[PDB]
Amino acid sequence: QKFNGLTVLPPLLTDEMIAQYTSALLAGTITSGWTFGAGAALQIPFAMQMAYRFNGIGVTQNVLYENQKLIANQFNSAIGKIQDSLSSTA
Amino acid sequence: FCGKGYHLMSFPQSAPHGVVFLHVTYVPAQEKNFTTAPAICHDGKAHFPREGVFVSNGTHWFVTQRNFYEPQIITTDNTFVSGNCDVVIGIVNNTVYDPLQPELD
Amino acid sequence: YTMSLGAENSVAYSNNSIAIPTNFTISVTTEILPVSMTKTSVDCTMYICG
Ligand SMILES: *[C@@H]1O[C@H](CO)[C@@H](O[C@@H]2O[C@H](CO)[C@@H](O)[C@H](O)[C@H]2NC(C)=O)[C@H](O)[C@H]1NC(C)=O
Ligand SMILES: *[C@@H]1O[C@H](CO)[C@@H](O[C@@H]2O[C@H](CO)[C@@H](O)[C@H](O)[C@H]2NC(C)=O)[C@H](O)[C@H]1NC(C)=O
Ligand SMILES: *[C@@H]1O[C@H](CO)[C@@H](O[C@@H]2O[C@H](CO)[C@@H](O)[C@H](O)[C@H]2NC(C)=O)[C@H](O)[C@H]1NC(C)=O
Ligand SMILES: *[C@@H]1O[C@H](CO)[C@@H](O[C@@H]2O[C@H](CO)[C@@H](O)[C@H](O)[C@H]2NC(C)=O)[C@H](O)[C@H]1NC(C)=O
Ligand SMILES: *[C@@H]1O[C@H](CO)[C@@H](O[C@@H]2O[C@H](CO)[C@@H](O)[C@H](O)[C@H]2NC(C)=O)[C@H](O)[C@H]1NC(C)=O
Repeated sequence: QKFNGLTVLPPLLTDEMIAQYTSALLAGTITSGWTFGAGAALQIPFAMQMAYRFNGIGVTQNVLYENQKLIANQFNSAIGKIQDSLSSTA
Repeated sequence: FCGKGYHLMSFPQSAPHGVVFLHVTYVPAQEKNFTTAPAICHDGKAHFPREGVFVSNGTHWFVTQRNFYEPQIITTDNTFVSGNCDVVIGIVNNTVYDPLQPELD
Repeated sequence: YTMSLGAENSVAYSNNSIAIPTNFTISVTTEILPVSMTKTSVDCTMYICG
């Protein structure tokens, strides 16, 4: 452990401070997307942002709007699957 | 990767044991409040924007590029049409100008 | 003192409201990188014995 001339110095950034950076980060990219990472944040409704990102890959914007319900469902059931993979898999 | 913002250009400069680069980038500023709508309903058809987003100034509707405010009339040749009016949540009732029709008179 | 992480401003998110830039500023940032060191050399025998 540490008993004869050895020690460990504490980190500068505590756990709650890092979790405050990561909360600010993913609370930005929901409200403003890539924008907030260039200049001032710009509030854009989320669904419009996702539709744009679809255009960014090469699928016509209307695809997102027509299928919005299925997309949201798949997203949610995927987050829950990750939650359980981590909650059980050693 | 090469300076904050949207990379536009760069120039290298020398240094005794290194290289210093000047990265010239574009940064937006002075942004306003607009109301939006995913798509428009006109005569039963959904009119999605091509390059940009439909934005409302309270009492009028336009279409503009997402990088810089430049309003234009929502017309048949800047918006594509697909599906029906009642399908996507969030449409608004508006009109679309058809440049051809003034020519038939 | 306890360090501050920065300003605390919340974005007025809505589901029918967008913010759009109406101007722009080009800015020239700088970046610095080393790419070399002094090409040193030492004579091992002279160093030890001379
Ligand atoms: C968009 O409109 C809102 C309100 O119409 C503007 O409002 C303020 O932003 C601050 C930022 O924290 C909030 O605390 C206020 O509640 C907002 N509303 C007020 C003061 O009435 C906002 O600035 C506008 N944004 C753009 C980019 O135009
Ligand atoms: C929204 O935009 C429209 C179009 O620019 C504005 O209507 C104009 O108002 C000016 C000021 O009186 C008139 O000179 C123009 O003739 C109008 N446009 C036309 C040709 O219809 C409207 O006032 C704006 N309103 C808001 C709240 O932004
Ligand atoms: C965006 O959000 C607003 C407010 O949360 C939603 O407005 C609610 O919509 C229901 C159904 O039409 C109304 O009964 C409520 O009165 C509305 N609330 C307010 C405060 O106006 C709106 O439906 C959401 N979706 C949009 C605008 O597409
Ligand atoms: C968009 O326009 C349509 C057409 O007028 C609206 O549907 C009408 O709604 C009124 C009010 O209940 C009815 O009296 C009419 O019978 C409807 N017309 C048809 C042909 O269905 C619709 O409500 C409008 N929607 C918006 C958001 O403006
Ligand atoms: C964008 O911001 C720049 C920053 O100043 C604005 O520039 C000035 O505009 C005023 C208008 O009266 C001129 O008198 C000044 O000479 C401009 N400054 C410079 C650097 O020459 C510019 O006007 C803004 N954009 C718009 C559309 O107003």
